[PDB]
Amino acid sequence: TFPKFAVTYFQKSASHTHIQKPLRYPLLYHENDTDHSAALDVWIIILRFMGDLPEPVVISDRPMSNLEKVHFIVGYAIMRPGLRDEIYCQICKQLSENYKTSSRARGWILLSLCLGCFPPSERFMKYLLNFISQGPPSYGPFCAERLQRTFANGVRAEPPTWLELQAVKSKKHIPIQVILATGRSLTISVDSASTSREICQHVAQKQGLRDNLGFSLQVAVYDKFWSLGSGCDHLMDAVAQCEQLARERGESQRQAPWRIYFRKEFFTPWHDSQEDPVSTELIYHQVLRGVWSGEYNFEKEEELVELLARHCYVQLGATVKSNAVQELLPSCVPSKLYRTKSPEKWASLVTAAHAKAQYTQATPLAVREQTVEAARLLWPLLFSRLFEVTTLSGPRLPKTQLVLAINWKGMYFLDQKERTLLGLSFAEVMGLVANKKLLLATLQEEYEFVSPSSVAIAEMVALFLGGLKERSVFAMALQDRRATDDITLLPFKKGDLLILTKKQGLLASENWALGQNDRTGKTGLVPTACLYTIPSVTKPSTQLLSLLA
Amino acid sequence: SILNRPGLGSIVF
Repeated sequence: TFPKFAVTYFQKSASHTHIQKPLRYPLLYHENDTDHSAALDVWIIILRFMGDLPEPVVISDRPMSNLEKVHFIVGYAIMRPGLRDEIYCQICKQLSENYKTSSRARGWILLSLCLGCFPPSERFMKYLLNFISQGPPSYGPFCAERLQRTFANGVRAEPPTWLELQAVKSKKHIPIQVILATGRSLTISVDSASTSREICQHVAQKQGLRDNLGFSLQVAVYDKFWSLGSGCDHLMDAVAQCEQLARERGESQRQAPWRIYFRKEFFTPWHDSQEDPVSTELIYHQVLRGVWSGEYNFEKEEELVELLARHCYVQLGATVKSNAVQELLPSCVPSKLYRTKSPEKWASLVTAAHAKAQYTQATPLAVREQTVEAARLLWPLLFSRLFEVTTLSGPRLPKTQLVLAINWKGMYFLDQKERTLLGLSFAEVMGLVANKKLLLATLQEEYEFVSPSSVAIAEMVALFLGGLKERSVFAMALQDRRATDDITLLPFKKGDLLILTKKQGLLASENWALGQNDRTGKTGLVPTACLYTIPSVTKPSTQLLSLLA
Repeated sequence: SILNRPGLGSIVF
């Protein structure tokens, strides 16, 4: 059927078969220039890589490594979307009736990688599937499955990593060690199209993590790191970033001293520590390590004392023996602080707060949940997802290159020097839309931003708003209802604070809810059509209700 | 700071 596609679409009367010559014109029609020229150069590298062209000796008379060659082909195919079809035919021509035993194998490797990193256009898809269908029984199903995967999970944003080239010769699946905050590391099977959403799902099913919202996948190399989220990014395309960093640093592409952590980035505005035990355990560890390192850094001593005391209850209980306490404190407190004063004053203060608060003498889970809740309150900014955003038009946010950190407390705009310029509660967020621009409207000021992640950052806020909205038991009245002889109805004025009395704002399927009026104190029936639910989980202050009018 | 997480290195955008 690829014969029929060539007969119909091949522009220069090009051979449907193998050629050992350059190409004077591209196989398909390209109205755009550059695409036209790129098609021919790509072709030159495909051939030089399959051995069908001699590689030069120390335009393209220039040499390159076969790795550099692959990167060239796949690279053009990603950056320029049209060539994606042309290139496939280019590797089909050379793989149809290729009688050199090695050239065939190299071509099919090139389909392994290219079918790893991008899709065909809609028009050409089925034909490619048929040509793969009559493949060698070795790579035949391999490439079909790689194409199904890639077609599902999107276009890779990077050319194949060295690790993938290995996987292609192996025709296998890739093992990857993911470090949990416990220090134990779960090894996961991964292919080219693997996504941090998928990987996090696998970690969940592995350690049984039911409350997964906010667990992200971080990647660390060479005293630098970034996040893959639980979102739709491809970790192979992070590993490629790391490789192209290591080659920049001079080490080998296969040197690869990178690592993947499974870490808690988010805290949801509805976060309940007592909901999941597993989450509480991983994020307990993550917290304590963070205190050891100085990531999570205390502003007041009593808080640190209380954390250490809790930790002792978790590891010790109501037994106070300074042989155990003076043993734990050096390991928990960071070096910088533990050196600041004597272990006698340290064990004495930890045991002091221990005796004071623990008078109940509480499951260890309870104390761990307590310290998780403590963390969530103390460090809203360190538990935020960070984005880079550049302001275009707004007042009160003068900066034009900024860092937006979204977290459970709200949106926070950050100075390049880390001072917070503008805070926003989600109750104050009147809309956030992506166009690569972003339109943020608050209750008072409207802004416009250009950030690359804008879609994502408009999505996350949406996820947080809807979340709150479904849990919101608070509402404001829109129109009035004057009281009647009917005492079933609830009186209210415009802008009243209606509390909706164990109606989660989720239940809007019904058109009636009952509640009480915060001003009146009267309690009665309200039409759900007169309610505007406020996305807060605590009673909204007068300050917030004056703005909402 | 926020951008520098001790033990993981520096972020990137």
